[PDB]
Amino acid sequence: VTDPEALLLLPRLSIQNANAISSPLTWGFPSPGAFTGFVHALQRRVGISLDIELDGVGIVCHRFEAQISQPAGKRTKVFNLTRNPLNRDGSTAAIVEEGRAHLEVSLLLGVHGDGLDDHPAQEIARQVQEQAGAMRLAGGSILPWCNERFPAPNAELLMLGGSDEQRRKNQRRLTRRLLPGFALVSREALLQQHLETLRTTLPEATTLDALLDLCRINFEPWQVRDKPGWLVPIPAGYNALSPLYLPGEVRNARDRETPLRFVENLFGLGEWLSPHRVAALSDLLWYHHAEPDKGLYRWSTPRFV
Amino acid sequence: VRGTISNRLKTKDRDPAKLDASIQSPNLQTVDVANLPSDADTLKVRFTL
Amino acid sequence: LSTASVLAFERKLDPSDALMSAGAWAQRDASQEWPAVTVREKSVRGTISNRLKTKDRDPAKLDASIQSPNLQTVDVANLPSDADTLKVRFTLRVLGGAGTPSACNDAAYRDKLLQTVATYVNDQGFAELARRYAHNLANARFLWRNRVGAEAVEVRINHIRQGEVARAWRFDALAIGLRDFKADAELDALAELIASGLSGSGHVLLEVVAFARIGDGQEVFPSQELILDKGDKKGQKSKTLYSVRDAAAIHSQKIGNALRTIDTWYPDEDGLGPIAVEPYGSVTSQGKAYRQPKQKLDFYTLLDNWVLRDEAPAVEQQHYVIANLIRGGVFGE
Amino acid sequence: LSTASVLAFERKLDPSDALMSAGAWAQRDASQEWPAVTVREKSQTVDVANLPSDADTLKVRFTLRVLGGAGTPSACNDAAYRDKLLQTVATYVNDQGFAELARRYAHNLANARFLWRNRVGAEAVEVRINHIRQGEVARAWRFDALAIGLRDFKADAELDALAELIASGLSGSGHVLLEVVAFARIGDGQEVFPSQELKTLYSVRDAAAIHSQKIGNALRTIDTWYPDEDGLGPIAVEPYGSVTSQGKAYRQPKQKLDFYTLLDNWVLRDEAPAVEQQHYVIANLIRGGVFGE
Amino acid sequence: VAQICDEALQYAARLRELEPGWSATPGCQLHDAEQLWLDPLRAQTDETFLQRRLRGDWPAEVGNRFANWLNRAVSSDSQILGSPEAAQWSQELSKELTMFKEILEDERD
RNA sequence: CUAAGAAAUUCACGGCGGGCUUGAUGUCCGCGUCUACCUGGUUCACUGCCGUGUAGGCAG
Repeated sequence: VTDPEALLLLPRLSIQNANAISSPLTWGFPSPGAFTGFVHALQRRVGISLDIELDGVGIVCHRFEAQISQPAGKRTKVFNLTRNPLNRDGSTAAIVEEGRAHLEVSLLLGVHGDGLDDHPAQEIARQVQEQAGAMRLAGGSILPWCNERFPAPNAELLMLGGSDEQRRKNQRRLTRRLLPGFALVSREALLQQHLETLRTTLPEATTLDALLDLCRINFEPWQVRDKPGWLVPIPAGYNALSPLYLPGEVRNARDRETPLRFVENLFGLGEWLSPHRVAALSDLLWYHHAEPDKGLYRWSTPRFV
Repeated sequence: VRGTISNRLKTKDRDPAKLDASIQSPNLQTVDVANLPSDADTLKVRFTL
Repeated sequence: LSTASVLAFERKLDPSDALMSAGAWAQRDASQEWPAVTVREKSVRGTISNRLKTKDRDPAKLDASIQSPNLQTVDVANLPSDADTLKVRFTLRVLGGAGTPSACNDAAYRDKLLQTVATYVNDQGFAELARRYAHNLANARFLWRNRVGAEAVEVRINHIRQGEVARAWRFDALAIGLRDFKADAELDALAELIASGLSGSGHVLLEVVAFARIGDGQEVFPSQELILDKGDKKGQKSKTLYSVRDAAAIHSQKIGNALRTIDTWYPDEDGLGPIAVEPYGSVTSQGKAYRQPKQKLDFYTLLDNWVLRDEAPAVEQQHYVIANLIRGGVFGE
Repeated sequence: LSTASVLAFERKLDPSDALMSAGAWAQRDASQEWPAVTVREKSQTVDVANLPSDADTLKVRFTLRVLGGAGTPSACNDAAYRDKLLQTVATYVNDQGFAELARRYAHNLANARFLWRNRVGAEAVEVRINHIRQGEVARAWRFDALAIGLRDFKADAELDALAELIASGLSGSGHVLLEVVAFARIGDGQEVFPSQELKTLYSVRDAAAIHSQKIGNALRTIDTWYPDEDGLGPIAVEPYGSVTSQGKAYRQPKQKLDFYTLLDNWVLRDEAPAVEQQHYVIANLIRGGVFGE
Repeated sequence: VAQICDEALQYAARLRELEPGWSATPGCQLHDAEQLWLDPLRAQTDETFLQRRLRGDWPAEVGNRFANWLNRAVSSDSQILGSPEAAQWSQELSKELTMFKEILEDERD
């Protein structure tokens, strides 16, 4: 929530074999909670020898080539899978279905901390790239860079110093470094607008998540409902149900020094604007709030509209 | 050809703003025209039936 | 009673494309095989002269106005220095039977229009239209631009029906005023010829040869053809002079509007120079919309009163009505 | 009371192209049928010709007339703005005539500023001018551009006579047609100079010539009113006009030496400027050109 | 209107930059409008005094041509041409043309 | 510290035989395209003897 002093950048992170399931009822894009987890993992393997912190993250999704197929001319789409090794007897395995996709995306990081003037810009940008090049991203690997040679630099700026037109000049540098991308920010505004326009029947949010990503067809007062943007149902965090257990209580945990809670995951609503719609590029960050007692974990996009 | 709006315009909307917006910058287009040469005066039409 | 959906007529006073030739002295008694004025091209350095924004705070425009200029091609049809007479030669025919519609639809509207225009023609003749058309041929108003600053704009209109000449007309366009609706003797003989051609009692072929005396190689200005967004600056983007085969030329619809002034009762001031006859009588040469449909000087109001509603206008308005029933045009809704 | 949309003002003092022909020393009393300049080639391709090894005086041959009638715009839209412009031009016509502009154009026609590079090299730059209303002579004139300076505003009695006859042609009630025949003594075996296209030279029927827009901008060389350093004298007159071979902007919009501020205060606000600014206004309205955005 | 104009600007920027080489050539009549806006960066072997033909080529010809193409294909109300909906649509078309010019006028800078 | 951490779909094949698409037609009228602009370019760090070396007293 602290307003950043820098916008670190990693311009083309081509990833392979990403996890395009993301939820029990979406399938397209890897969840933005994975991206905030990646930024926090960069903060844990960079921001201990630099005295900074990393919270903001941008999403642009240059191209999205999935790995799908449709069966027998139907209008649904099954996932294609991977084989598995054999058992002790060597017959066949219990093949469980998991999706898979291919992406690239840039990350607009945000450096809140004070270690920006104790180091030059290219040094911190270069070592953040050298650490981000060796880290699994959302269940998938990050591809390195070959001899095409052009986006190999990794930019940065300084939000704390500058004028209004100079910040617009840095914005004109950045938004042309991201020309074909499509941003991603979540809307409570439009979703509460749809609650308080469908509110006569029932305030159930699931029927209006289902009735918003839709090519809806109505009658005379052919007609298809329109929209200025391109909308998506994305998971917007976690909605923990259990009382928080002490660390040694739960059997078979990951480690025995941090507590566990059992969770169903929430659902909100996200969209896809070009980066040239909204002006300030501190509006395209995924901070995530958390609270101990209330079992509500959330991946917001604050300060946006 | 530089034209001018000259058909029967519907006089349920006769505003000098849009009329002068027509007449200041009129439509302009390419029209092809067959003519004789300079010396010749006849017109030999030939077909077969 | 109402009009039809589609009315149309034909281009009575149909002119042709001009042939601007030139030559040496005293051969214009028998000017037959003189060379012509072509369309030849030359470069120009475009340094900007267009208007600029007030309070020019930025010296970037001070630099880029001159430091990066433009270079383009403008074609100029100068006469040869050994020649002085812009011989603008063209021809002009008159169909006649003006009120006969080319493609009407409604028979009753056609009946009232036929009898009303025949009432005009055999009541009050085509001599006023003939005198003003012979005046517009007598001067060089068909030359929209080349009349200004001349010695002797010397017209030679001739009448040909079979393969020979008849007589020799010798004029000026400085003794003949630009704006006078007078009545001379030989000009009314040629106007009587135009009256015989127009009213439908025969047929006429008028070729018009104006010896524009402009100078010993002085610049003349034929019409400019258009261009589209598929060509750059180099490649004659700015001006392209209209031409025929190895000669410059003048359009037919342009002369055919600059020979049809009857309308000198537009409301503002006829003393400010006459106009060109159109329905919704407008002059894009000055961009102003005379004969508003707000008023009752709209031609469509005039024709819908002189045919449909049976209320005849002034005689001068009726001269205007048949001026743009004889120029042609699309009509109807 | 506001600005009209498109302003058309045609080119008064409308020039023509400048032919070239070569004659010899002391053989120039019959300068009527001299041999012209043909296009040669030597070894980009530099197809630039030279004068022959016998003839040296380059007869530069061109004419000029005046259209006149600057009181009416060739295209306008408004009625009251046009009445204000007509009464302002009538105020100038009742104020003063064309004497100053004719004498400054005589200063242009006294030196050899119309020859941009052909002036250097010649020995006695003689300007032969006849008087033409038909195909004969009526009055003759001989000049020399070495006894007549380049930058200095001086008007001799002969220059006053020729400028007065030009002004009689200029006033709009009498027509004049005066040509210029100049003698560029370039030499016996030295370069001819036509205009250049976008080498890319220019030529005419069985001869060579020079373009007309260069003469039309050379004869309007009046501008001594740019505030930086007027040790160079007259330069070309346009709104935002300067010389483009140096690279420096003259008649800045930061001062009040622009035509547009003068026109706005001179027509709209009735804040009428002074006499020499009106001379600049009528100079760049008599050069012709487009006006209005 | 402004949403479709901005989406078309972003898609045309992302799609016109496929090849890494293009300059003035035959059939380049779009290059008078899209030589810097609807076109990627050119080659890097010409003379160094050419940064003013693309750095100064703002979105007034290309963006103005896009606004004129939008106003020539799409239109407004013709019998209600004095009402406020056509005025809001004309202001939206002008704002879309100005936004496209401000977004694509820096194709050399 | 990422609905985290893991993954061999392989093997082979004959699409093939046949066919009448057809008859007729009016594109009809009509227009205002214009005022303009410097190449001598800074022309892409240049030609003729006795020395295939950073040497040239030039009708360049």
